[PDB]
Amino acid sequence: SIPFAWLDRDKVQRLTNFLSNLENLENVDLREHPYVTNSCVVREGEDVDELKTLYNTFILWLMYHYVLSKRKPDYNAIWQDITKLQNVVNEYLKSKGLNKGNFENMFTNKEKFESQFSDIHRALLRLGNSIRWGSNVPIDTPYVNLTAEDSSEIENNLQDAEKNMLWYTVYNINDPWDENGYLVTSINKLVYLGKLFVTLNQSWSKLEKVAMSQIVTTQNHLSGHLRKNENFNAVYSQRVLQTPLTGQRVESFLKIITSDYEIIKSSLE
Amino acid sequence: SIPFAWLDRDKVQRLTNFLSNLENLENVDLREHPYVTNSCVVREGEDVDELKTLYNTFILWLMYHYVLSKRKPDYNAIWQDITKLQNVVNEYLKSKGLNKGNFENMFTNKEKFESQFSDIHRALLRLGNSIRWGSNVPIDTPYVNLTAEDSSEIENNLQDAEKNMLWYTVYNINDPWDENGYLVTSINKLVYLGKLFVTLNQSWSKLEKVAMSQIVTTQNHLSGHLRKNENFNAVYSQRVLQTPLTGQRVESFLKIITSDYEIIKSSLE
Amino acid sequence: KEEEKKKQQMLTGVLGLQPTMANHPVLGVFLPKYAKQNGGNVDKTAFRLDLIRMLALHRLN
Amino acid sequence: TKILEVEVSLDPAQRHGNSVHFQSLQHILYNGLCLISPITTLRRYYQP
Repeated sequence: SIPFAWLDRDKVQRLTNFLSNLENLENVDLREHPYVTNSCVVREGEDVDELKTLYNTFILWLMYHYVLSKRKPDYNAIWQDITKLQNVVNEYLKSKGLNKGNFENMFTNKEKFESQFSDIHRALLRLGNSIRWGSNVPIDTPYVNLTAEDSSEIENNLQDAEKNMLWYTVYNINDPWDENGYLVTSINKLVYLGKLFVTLNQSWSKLEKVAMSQIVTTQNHLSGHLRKNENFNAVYSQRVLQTPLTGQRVESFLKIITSDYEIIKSSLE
Repeated sequence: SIPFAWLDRDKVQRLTNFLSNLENLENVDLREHPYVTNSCVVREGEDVDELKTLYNTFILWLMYHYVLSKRKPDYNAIWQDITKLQNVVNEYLKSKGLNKGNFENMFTNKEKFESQFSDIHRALLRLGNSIRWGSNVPIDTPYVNLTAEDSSEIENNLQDAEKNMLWYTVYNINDPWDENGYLVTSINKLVYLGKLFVTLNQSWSKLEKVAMSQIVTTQNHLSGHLRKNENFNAVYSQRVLQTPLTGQRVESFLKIITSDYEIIKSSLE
Repeated sequence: KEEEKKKQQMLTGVLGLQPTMANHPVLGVFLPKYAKQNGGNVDKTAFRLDLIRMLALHRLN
Repeated sequence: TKILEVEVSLDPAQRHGNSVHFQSLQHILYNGLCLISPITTLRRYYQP
């Protein structure tokens, strides 16, 4: 029943509500919240803290990584819309308008190249400016739309994606008079969805790498402090808590420490 | 934050519910269903709500037109499919296909009125062609000629498009059953998609002209009530509520009346 | 209290207006709105011109 | 007062003959004014 070492019921309710509403609050990042780590602290001051806050943070970083890997939204729907706009429109208009069918999208081929996106967005800037105007003066708009009333809203949406990659929204387009007739989808929505997709994946890899590095650090500190005790259940707790972890293994390790919770609580002084 | 008049806490929720889930209910005509416009009343007879319901319905029509212009999807996709069928299949049959007509008549009958066609006689010419390919001579049911198993469903689909042009689906020309082959399926798809396109655009322009007529109607009443008093907050509310509005002005004007909400609320007596 | 200091600082930044003019209605209504701005990089001149045109709108005999 | 460039291609009957990339250049004085006599007092505030 999400067992925590030595805490108040208020602080246990804080941590349980935090992990239940992790997807809902903005700025999903454990380093941004001081009150969570300061509510993870144990009573009776630094003598208790120096051995038990290490294990308490060691529970909290693991459960953070666990609900992180559990509550991941599927990012393939938005890449499916990218391939829809891409494959349906941007290839077929090049074939119709005889632009020799340049295959930069077929150069990506995949959502494995989080790189090689920005050059394709610059080529899409050149395409959008070409189809809106025959001057082809290469210009420096951030978005091909030339619409500046919603560029600020799109940047707000991308910063909201950076803060909460667990819960995101996608910003559609207007129609009073369109610059690109149907191509505002491929030209503008393709740039926006591409930046959105690569930004969500970079934020995801960032948080997951930070969570794993902090878990390895808490393992090193916690085993360094429990190295001293030579009792039988003490070295049993050493063998439980010394096990090296990769992100794939953390779910089984949480299932380990749920069962071994009763004896390592006794093994702690 | 979602500005409304001297108005209660239940009707705010009902208005925001309707304006949020505007896309899912059928028959989106705010004129036609009176459950909302009669609901946005201040109450207490006539004296304590005439100018206030005037302002509140001004906000209601304005944000209805706002969420219309923000939420209408792109119809140029269905016109892109019209251009694909019309260009690729039928022209290649009429010229490369053989024994059909001549260059100037057919190719320009398809090519003419790319932008803004409401033409029924061109449609009738293609229906006469496909009817000549088919079984019978008269032009009774021409859209999916030689079969009436889908006629009620497709008329229902067009009526549902007239009701909710914001959420539209394209039914389909079925594959295994057909009077003739690829040609007659292309023609039936072409005529249905043309009727769908002109239906969506005419219903949209109808609703947009309705909303603009109602907003420009309520401005004159609001100005005639607010003209008399000579206070500075009074005349500033007069000028803010006498700014001229167009459909591409309404978004910025909603953002202006958001910040100016705190002064005109006190300016109302 | 900090908000009053912001209002007064913006009042001295606009023109160095005297409190006697701060009591004026056009000022009394707009100083709070000029408080929720000018913390940004916007300008000092824009506020002077805004006060000019608003004071002008106010005085239409 | 702002200067504005105008890039425009011609009418299509003149766009035809290897003139597709032509791009007329028109400078249009936005929000300025014509001037006909040398301004003396307000020389600080007026650019020719």
